[PDB]
Amino acid sequence: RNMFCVKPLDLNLDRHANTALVNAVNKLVYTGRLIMNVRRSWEELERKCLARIQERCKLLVKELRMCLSFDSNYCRNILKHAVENGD
Amino acid sequence: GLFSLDRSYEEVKAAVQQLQTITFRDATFTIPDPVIDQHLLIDMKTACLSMSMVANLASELTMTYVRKLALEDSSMLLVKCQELLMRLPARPQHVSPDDEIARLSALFVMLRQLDDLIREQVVFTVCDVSPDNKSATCIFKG
Repeated sequence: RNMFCVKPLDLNLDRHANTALVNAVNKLVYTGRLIMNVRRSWEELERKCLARIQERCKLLVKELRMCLSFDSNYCRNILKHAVENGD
Repeated sequence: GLFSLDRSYEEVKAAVQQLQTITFRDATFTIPDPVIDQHLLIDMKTACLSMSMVANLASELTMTYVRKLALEDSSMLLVKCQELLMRLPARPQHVSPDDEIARLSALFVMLRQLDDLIREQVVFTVCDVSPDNKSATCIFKG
């Protein structure tokens, strides 16, 4: 839900049960799954933003095209750039 | 020799008196002149080194066997040997046969070192006795 407040605090693994290897594997899989989840959420929001801004650029260029003025052509030229990267 | 270290003169006197007397096959023999020279000092030094290396090499499995057996077995052997010892389920927290065998081999070398202090060299092996026990026929081992 919120990838900025990292809470890696799941340390509760008591030693009496399970062999040491399984304890280590459980800690490792927990950390790995946290990293994977945060990276996945980041990428999904990034691609949503890119898709939405590309759609808006398309619609706004289509609308500004209808008038051929200096201001309108200047705005279309600004929107003409591809926006499929963060940079 | 080992007991002589840091025990009073009279305490060592009493200990030497009691350790002198040996009973073996229903006859009693006494050691003449147990004297702590340098010749026994070398043996004491190697005994201390051998014991310390045994203690450092022995694994927690080796140490804890006695304690674990005492919790679930009872016998004259066990109660006797634990009376000789200090006083104080769950899984073993480290398990590795390869480490255990390497450690056991080194411990075998050390236990040979310690045994050679009391172990005399065999010179004859007996297979006969005259019924009066005056003579025997033996194989020479030298």
